[PDB]
Amino acid sequence: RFGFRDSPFCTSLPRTIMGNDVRRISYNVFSMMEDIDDVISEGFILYDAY
Amino acid sequence: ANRATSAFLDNPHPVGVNYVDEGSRQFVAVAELLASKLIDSSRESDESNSDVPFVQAYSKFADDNPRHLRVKTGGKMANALTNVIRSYYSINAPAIVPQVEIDRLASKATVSGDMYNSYAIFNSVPIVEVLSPARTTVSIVGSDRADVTMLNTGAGAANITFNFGQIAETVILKGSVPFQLARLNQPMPAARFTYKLRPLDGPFIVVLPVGNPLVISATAATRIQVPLAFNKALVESGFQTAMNDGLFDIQNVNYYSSFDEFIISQYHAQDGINRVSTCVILGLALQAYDQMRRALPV
Amino acid sequence: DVPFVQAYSKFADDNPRHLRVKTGGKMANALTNVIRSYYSINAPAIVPQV
Amino acid sequence: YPDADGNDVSIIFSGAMSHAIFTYAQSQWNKNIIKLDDYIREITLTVPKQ
Amino acid sequence: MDVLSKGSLKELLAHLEKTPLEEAISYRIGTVPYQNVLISRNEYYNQLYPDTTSLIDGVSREGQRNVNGLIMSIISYVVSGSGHYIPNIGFMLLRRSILDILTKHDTGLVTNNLNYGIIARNLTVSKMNCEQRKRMLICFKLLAYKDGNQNDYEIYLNQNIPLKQIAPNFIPGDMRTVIHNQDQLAIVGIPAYRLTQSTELSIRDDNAKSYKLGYVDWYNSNSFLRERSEFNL
Repeated sequence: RFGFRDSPFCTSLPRTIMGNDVRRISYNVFSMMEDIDDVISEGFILYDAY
Repeated sequence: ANRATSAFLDNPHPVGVNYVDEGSRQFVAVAELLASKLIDSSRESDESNSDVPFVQAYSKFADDNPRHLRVKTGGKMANALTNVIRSYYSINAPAIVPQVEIDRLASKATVSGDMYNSYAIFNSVPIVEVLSPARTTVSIVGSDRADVTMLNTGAGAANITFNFGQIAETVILKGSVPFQLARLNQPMPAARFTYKLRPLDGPFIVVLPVGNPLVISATAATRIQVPLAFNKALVESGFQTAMNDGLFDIQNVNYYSSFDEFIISQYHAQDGINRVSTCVILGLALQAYDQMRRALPV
Repeated sequence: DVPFVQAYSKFADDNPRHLRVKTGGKMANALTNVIRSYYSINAPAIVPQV
Repeated sequence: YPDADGNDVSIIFSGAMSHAIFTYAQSQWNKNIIKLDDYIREITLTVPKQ
Repeated sequence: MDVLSKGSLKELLAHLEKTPLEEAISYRIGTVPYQNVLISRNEYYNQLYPDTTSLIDGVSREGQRNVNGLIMSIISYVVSGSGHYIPNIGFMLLRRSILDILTKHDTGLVTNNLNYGIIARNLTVSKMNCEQRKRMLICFKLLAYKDGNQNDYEIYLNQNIPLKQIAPNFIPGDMRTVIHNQDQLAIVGIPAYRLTQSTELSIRDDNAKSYKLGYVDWYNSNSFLRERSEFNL
């Protein structure tokens, strides 16, 4: 709507991307993750935090 | 000769084999704990004249703030809880919930997920077989209280065999009139109203005199290991709610009047101890379903 | 309980807990199932090599 | 000369009792020398679950 | 343990490229599947626990000498972690990669006669979880597109509606589909701390639990032990 280049704003965080539900990880689990490099390749949603 | 069997013991359908691991057990326990807080927070909100306690409970359960113009559905946790309930009932259910979704929902609270910390008493009476000779009619009615009506038309007294299975712990027999009952190869005692029996002690023979019909009322108690959070009143409400919502409407399945009949029938099936563990997790999920849906009707 | 906790942890790779039941852990499960396998060829092999 | 592992074996002329006492002492101390990974596994059992 | 750790389609396909067919075939004689057995689960019950054996358990089982047996051995390795005992396959075939068997004609294997419904029933698809089913459908699509049987794969999915919902969204031979795929296929991963060293009732659940608990130890120590034997080859 605003004409931004590469807008970081979504009307709502998508439930599905490419036909699969987007993975959601709590901030506490993501903090303790040691396989973070494999996770970021696919993409995820961070929640349980402000 | 004639054979009479309880209606609810016939043809138990296979149960699901999914979402029975440790990670999935914790999710069901997490849903039950968070659903209980939803009910309590709604009561607190009504008393305190503030919606703040309910907003926190809904946000934890649904990962989103309540909105006036959006229907309160419970979020993704409600969908996952609904889908696992479908899978537990039958092996033909889809079972489409991802493992990543189940694991993330079990991290919302810390619970053991142990389903053997306590026990519950089930009252369904299992009459596997009643064997009656010729010129006698035997009818079995009821599950929680089984009434067996027998008529002797022939010339002399008849012997009737009762089989209560090998799973039930105790069985109490009460008659309309005093009657004689004894085990196989045992002398008959004097007629009395009430008999207490151990089902593992072989078949029982009942003497049926000619004349007025004799009616026997049977009550049984069976102990099945259940988690500490198990509540039979809430499980029963959830079982009725799930049937009305269509969660159990799958092809080639059997329907029961109560969760009491469901768990006992699966126990008595061949290799029925496999199914009893899955049925307990289903009961806990129905306990979460009842509390969540009562707080958030759809 | 100090001598028993040390030995049980070595045997079962888990710490005894009051709520749970002490049966020997995964080591006990494998040992009992391998015993059945030795006795008869009709008994299955259900313990993975890992 | 080297053994199957990387240890170096010394073959020398020495007394019998000095050999027995020294080598037995080596075995007793060597029983308590463990890899760091095995040490980390032992600690994790003692510490809380998180 | 390595194959079960892959969580994306492009990781899984990369692993199959480097893995020979030998790793998907066991040299242990095993037991015949589809057998009703009584197993001991003393953590829960004093009596023996009824169960049935299957090919997708974590334990090696006897396999048939036909092509159907070799495809079933490959899929069992992907979904369960262990293969089956098929003796004397051949040195040349065993050196080829798993992806070469599934997606290439130079191997010398013919898979046109395979019935996807029969293979699924033999692998007890009814007892497989969502992640296992998605992995199996990936192997079917690769075999179907190699043989020119794209239509048969689609028709087979129409008959099995529950399998259609979880069908992977990738077309073999197109690199764009693999790049943008967002599937989750990790049976075994770094465990959530809530996991305990406790047994499970079923054969499948216990064997899967064993792989999960031993992944952390395998992750730390596999590289050095592999290199200790790999060098000076």
